[PDB]
Amino acid sequence: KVQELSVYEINELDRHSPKILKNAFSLMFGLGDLVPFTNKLYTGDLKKRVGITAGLCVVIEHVPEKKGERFEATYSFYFGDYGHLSVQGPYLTYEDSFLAITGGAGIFEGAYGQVKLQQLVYPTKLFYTFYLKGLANDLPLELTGTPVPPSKDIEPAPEAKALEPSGVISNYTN
Amino acid sequence: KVQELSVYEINELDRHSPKILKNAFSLMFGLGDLVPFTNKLYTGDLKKRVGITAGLCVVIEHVPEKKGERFEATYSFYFGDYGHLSVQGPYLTYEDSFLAITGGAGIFEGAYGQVKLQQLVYPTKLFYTFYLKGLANDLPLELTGTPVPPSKDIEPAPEAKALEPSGVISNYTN
Amino acid sequence: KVQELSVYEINELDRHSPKILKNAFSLMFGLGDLVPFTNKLYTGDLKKRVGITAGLCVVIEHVPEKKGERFEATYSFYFGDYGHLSVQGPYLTYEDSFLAITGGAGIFEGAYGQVKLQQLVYPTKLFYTFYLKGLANDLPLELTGTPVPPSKDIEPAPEAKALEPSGVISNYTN
Ligand SMILES: CCCCC[C@@H]1O[C@@H]1CCCCCCCCCCC(=O)O
Repeated sequence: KVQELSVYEINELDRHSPKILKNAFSLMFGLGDLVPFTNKLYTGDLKKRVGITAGLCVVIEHVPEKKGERFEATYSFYFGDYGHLSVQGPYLTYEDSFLAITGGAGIFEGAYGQVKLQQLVYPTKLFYTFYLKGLANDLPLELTGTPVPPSKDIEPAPEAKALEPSGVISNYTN
Repeated sequence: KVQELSVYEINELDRHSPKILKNAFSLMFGLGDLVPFTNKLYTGDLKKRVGITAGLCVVIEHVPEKKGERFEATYSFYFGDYGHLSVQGPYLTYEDSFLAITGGAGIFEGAYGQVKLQQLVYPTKLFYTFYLKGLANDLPLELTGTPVPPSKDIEPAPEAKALEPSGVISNYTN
Repeated sequence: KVQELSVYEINELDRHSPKILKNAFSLMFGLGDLVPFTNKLYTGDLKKRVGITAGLCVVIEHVPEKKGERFEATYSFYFGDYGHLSVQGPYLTYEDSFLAITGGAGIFEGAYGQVKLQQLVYPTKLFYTFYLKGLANDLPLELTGTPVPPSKDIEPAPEAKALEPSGVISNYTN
């Protein structure tokens, strides 16, 4: 029994993120470089600010033939009063990936399955579709609005950007 | 289905912990700062030493209006030869939170659900209630004694602190 | 319900791994020390390269009485186009341990359970046995060949080491 939940992760450059901790003996990213990060999170339909992403990217290797990096990522997605989802897996700057859903809290207690990561604009816009199993209830309607198809040009609704009650969930994470 | 398990985490300052790696742009905690840690773990009734917590807090932001920090935490709870529980989620220095139970080993194989984290004395005393689903069996009686109600004043039993046989589980983690 | 899967992890010294981030005051490993890593992953029968391991070891304590270290490990095992498995738990340099399976993706979507970690040569050769629950299908035959007897002398098939078509899985992770 799968419930799809899609969200847009956007770096609006106002959270001091990403923070690069440089250790690799390379001008390029390399093993040793650690990247704590936190970006804003919006609903799949771009109408509401829900919260944030928060966690750690561990650089694994630069991939020169793909013109990108492989990170191993451990982080959570915060949904204001509703709770959160946690993930572990590959973040490849150069292609879509699937991460494991390691669990959740709140309405996400019991969550499991995988989530597809699509990078739209490096590094500032990402789109995700969680294929959620194990939820106690149907997801709230304000989170399951039909998603905006992902494109380079997507923007949150101005109400969501401006943090108006119509453009946020209750206690949205910040 | 839900088996509730409570434990006290106590920092007794004898494990080199916390170790603060301070990298942030700020004088206060900020993104970039990392805090590997390990504390002692006692049963919910405070009668027995069970083991340790072990993992990493990733600083996400300072929260000036709440006089405290938001961390993203990834860590495990060790119960001697019984096994361990793993978690991922928010640790807020100023209020309670819930973390995802990401999995378990030993008697905790198959573990899922969420855990409530209550801070009792910052930073040395914390109380957790795991709402455990998925376990193959009823939890052993030595781990499910009636919890001491959480307060600022709790202490582990003097026999547990002193690592006497009556105050430890067999091969308690250290 | 339970499907067993063994793999060999081998550091062939060509991936810049491990990377020791030294922060503890001591010449020996201690809390503060972080070790990003990535090794090669082969089938338990050693006939095929499947992919890699990738993640972070957090040093928890040195254990003088065992002449070794305790790490807390967060990492994934990559199986090419099959997907991946993610884990959280203890790596002890001086004895076998079990880690938690936190989830998977691809064929390993919905994966849970635990994995045994057995060190064969510190730290270049390890042998794993996953006890996998939650999988949609039986594991593919090319991953379930009888394991080579674990020892310090194990080596990948020469076709596997040389990346010949007959010694790799489809789109093996690198
Ligand atoms: C979960 C572990 C899986 C594979 C092991 C991987 O290589 C990583 C092990 C972490 C640390 C071992 C590195 C030891 C190097 C010692 C040199 C520095 C010193 O002796 O203090």
